[PDB]
Amino acid sequence: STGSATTTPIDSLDDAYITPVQIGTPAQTLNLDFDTGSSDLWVFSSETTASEVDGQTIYTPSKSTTAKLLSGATWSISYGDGSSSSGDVYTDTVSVGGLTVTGQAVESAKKVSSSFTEDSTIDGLLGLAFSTLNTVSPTQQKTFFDNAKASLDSPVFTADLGYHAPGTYNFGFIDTTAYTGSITYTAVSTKQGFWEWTSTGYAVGSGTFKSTSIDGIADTGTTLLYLPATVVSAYWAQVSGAKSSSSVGGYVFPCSATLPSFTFGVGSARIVIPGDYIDFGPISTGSSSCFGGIQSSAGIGINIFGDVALKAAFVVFNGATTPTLGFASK
Repeated sequence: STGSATTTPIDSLDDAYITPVQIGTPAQTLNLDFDTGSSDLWVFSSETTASEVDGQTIYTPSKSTTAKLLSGATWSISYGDGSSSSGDVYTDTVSVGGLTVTGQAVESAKKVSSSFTEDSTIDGLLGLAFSTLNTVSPTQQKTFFDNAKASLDSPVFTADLGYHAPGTYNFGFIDTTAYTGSITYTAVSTKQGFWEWTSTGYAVGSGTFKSTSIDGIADTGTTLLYLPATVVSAYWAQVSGAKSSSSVGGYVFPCSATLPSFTFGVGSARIVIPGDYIDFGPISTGSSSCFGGIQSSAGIGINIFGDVALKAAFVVFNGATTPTLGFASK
């Protein structure tokens, strides 16, 4: 089997991407944030505290003839941005782009933190990291990809995120029309439960490539590119007026600037992020200070190849017995 679903930016900045997901019988379609940095499929639901729902579409398990409460199971998750959610668990039928998994754990939110409430466009998350990170207790549950893998034509999914435009998540096949050149594969460590790999270096604009190993995670659920402070300083030093602002929380730059591109290495290959992809717009409405799309990871503990980086590539998440990642230009 295979599946193919379109993923759409939630706003004009590509702050996140939503993909429609069918849950239950008859289908209830929710727009979920596919997140290769976490491993829980959780949804706003009929059980979510009413004051914490503000425009989202909810899953109502009582209207699904295939929903079954997973007795005794609870979940609770916190994300790198400080947001969180928790609740109980059902199993139900879940389909993405024509690919169907029965008995998928659907984690029903009883509580969500304010940033989730405040974002009416995201009805939940669909985790695509490794199932060892799944938070369900006392019986850990598998991700949608893990459950589907055996049935897929090939044990892979691909992320093809658009810049200011829709893109595609495919399951079980590699669309050879969706990228240019060849796909360069690189080793993955699953020791932290992430799609963790080592970039071979970087370049700023037309500058010379610096060969240096940068360990990080391919995380569709993170908006920006978070890299070591040395790398980020080298980038922003090429933008007149750019500075790190403790009050804003990162590098800002004059909105009148033209940003240089940023290149990252994948083995001997190179992925070029155009400068425009690094512009996240005014820090507040009407400001002439703009927020940068490349930020320091120094306070995180891990480097994160988020959407800014991933949307410059066609990305293969290869879930073979030894997982690997593939990157191609497009």
